[PDB]
Amino acid sequence: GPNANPIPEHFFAPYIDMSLSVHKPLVEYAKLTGTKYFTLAFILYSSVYNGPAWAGSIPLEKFVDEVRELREIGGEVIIAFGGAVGPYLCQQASTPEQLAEWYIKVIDTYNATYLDFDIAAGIDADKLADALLIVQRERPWVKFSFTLPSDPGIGLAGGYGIIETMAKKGVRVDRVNPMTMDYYWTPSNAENAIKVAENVFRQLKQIYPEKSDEEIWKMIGLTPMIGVNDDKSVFTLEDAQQLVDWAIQHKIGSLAFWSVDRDHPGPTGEVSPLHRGTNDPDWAFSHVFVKFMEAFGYTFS
Ligand SMILES: CC(=O)N[C@@H]1[C@@H](O)[C@H](O[C@@H]2O[C@H](CO)[C@@H](O[C@@H]3O[C@H](CO)[C@@H](O[C@@H]4O[C@H](CO)[C@@H](O[C@@H]5O[C@H](CO)[C@@H](O)[C@H](O)[C@H]5NC(C)=O)[C@H](O)[C@H]4NC(C)=O)[C@H](O)[C@H]3NC(C)=O)[C@H](O)[C@H]2NC(C)=O)[C@@H](CO)O[C@H]1O
Ligand SMILES: [Mg+2]
Repeated sequence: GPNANPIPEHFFAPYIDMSLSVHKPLVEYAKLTGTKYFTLAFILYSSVYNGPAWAGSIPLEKFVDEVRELREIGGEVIIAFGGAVGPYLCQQASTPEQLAEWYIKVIDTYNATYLDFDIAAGIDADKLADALLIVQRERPWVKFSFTLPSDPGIGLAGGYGIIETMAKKGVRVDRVNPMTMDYYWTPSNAENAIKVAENVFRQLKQIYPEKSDEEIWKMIGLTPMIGVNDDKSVFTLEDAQQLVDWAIQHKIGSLAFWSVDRDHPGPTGEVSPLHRGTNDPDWAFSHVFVKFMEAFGYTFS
């Protein structure tokens, strides 16, 4: 389209924490990582602006030019709300109407075609669904992704109720993206990410029993935390390769990871937003995950 670009059927759009001082232009990340699709994190409620802002404090419009430049090389973005630290727009908004207004302001500022609701805290799912009914009516070209905590013994946790609510209310659910990380009782590896995927498959089949197996896998994305996780387990480069091969075999919809600015070597086992606490060279995980898109037609020089 004039500005917005197509996202591939099978895509890799890793998270960038837009608020970090190390932040590079998106086009530069595209060159370094090999992917021209990113999930931009995170929009939160700012008291100062009484509305949406990066990290809940940085002007919403700050990155408009960067997105325009990425679109010049055929790239595209998913805008993410929420994450580990609040306050979320959906928590602060008093009505679904106010919430929808905020979401629509973000869509219109970025000409967004895909939003990601990264819900890792207690919320009022009914209010969210009511807001999203307004958003999809007013902006019917915008896809919705739900990124949620997960565990290999259960699949989605309370996040499952969010998807159940969406389905019942008639809110589009284009992507369900479990965060295959930080289990604390068992390590963040490929085997456990695959167990999460299988559990989420069963969960989505229970909500949408009319969907074919292929339709369910297409709805699923997986998002690990690269290298050292907060719980000290390590999602290794070997894990990355195993997960990518599994994801290709199952023709799932998407992969992402936390995070682009962490794809650098760092002191062993240290948790940082600026490196991954392993010795793999710069951009090593990015290059492995890009193979997921390459299997299905993607090329970028
Ligand atoms: C099933 C279940 O219930 N499982 C839970 C499990 O959820 C719990 O662990 C938590 O898991 C969630 C995912 O479910 C983790 O959140 C993920 O993972 C990312 C890595 O931890 C997380 O990255 C952090 O994001 C912060 C913002 O939200 C970043 O804050 C930044 O801090 C900087 C200063 O240090 C500052 O300069 C920046 O401005 C600031 N950025 C913003 C936007 O405010 C932070 O840097 C970053 N951390 C790192 C190391 O990079 C993401 O938010 C989120 N990922 C995605 C894709 O959304 C969460 O972190 C886990 N918490 C813990 C404590 O492990 C688990 C533990 O409670 O219990 C299980 O049972
Ligand atoms: Mg929100």
